[PDB]
Amino acid sequence: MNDKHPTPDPAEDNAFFPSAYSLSQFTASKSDLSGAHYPTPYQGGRWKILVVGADERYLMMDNGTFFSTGNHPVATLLPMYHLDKAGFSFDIATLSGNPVKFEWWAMPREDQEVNGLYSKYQSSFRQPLKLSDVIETALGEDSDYIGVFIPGGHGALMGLPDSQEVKAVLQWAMKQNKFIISLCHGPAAFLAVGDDPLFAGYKIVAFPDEMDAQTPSIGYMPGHLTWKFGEQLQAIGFELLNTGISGQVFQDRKMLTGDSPLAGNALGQLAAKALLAEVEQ
Repeated sequence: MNDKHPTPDPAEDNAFFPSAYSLSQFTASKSDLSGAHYPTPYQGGRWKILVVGADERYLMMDNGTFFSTGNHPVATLLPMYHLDKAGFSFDIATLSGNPVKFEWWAMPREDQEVNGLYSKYQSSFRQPLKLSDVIETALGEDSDYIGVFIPGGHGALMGLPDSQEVKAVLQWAMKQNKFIISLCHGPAAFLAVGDDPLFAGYKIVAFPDEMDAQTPSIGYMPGHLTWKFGEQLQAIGFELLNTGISGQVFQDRKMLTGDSPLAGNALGQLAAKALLAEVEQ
């Protein structure tokens, strides 16, 4: 619990889990999952939510090391928990169709409810749909998706930020006025729109670029990020509301964002209310 050295990841050459010290600062055995009780669920049985997960665990640092990352299970499973409880189902997809990669070192191992939720969706995480197939026949005007979920963790920084398929999903989302839900580094995916000013003026919270700049000092990552998603989002007309993290969330129209994995629970409450209130419109 003292060591600040990146912990070697045995499965991959020159790849590192977060240091023992960082892990003891940024992870816990149980989540702060709460308030996930909705007396008036959605029972319509139509509306699903599209989950776009990270297919890659190893993120290339500026110093040549791999950060052993993925989707952060708290940023992922907690919003999914509230929405599952609120009545909604999920399809899970990655860009390649390869298994969704979690930061299992951030999993709360003593959390029955979260462990429960993961297990309910484990077959889908372990063998997800391929996004290109989802995009073919599952979107359009007649889509059964009421929203898109793009979970966080640094794993979101790979593939998603310039996938032309994430682009099609975001354009669909906006065109059909659907919910877009994301947190932490998830919003890096909104960069897939390229030079489409689709998002101009939108207000979001996200993980601060500045925090990413400091966490390698406690060995959380084995190097620094090769680029800064916050400023680049800023460059496409996004207003970033937050310089720090408090696990807060914000909704601008149908854009729902959380500042960090800590925003996990809150995002779930915010999204649940928004979606429940709209299938009762």
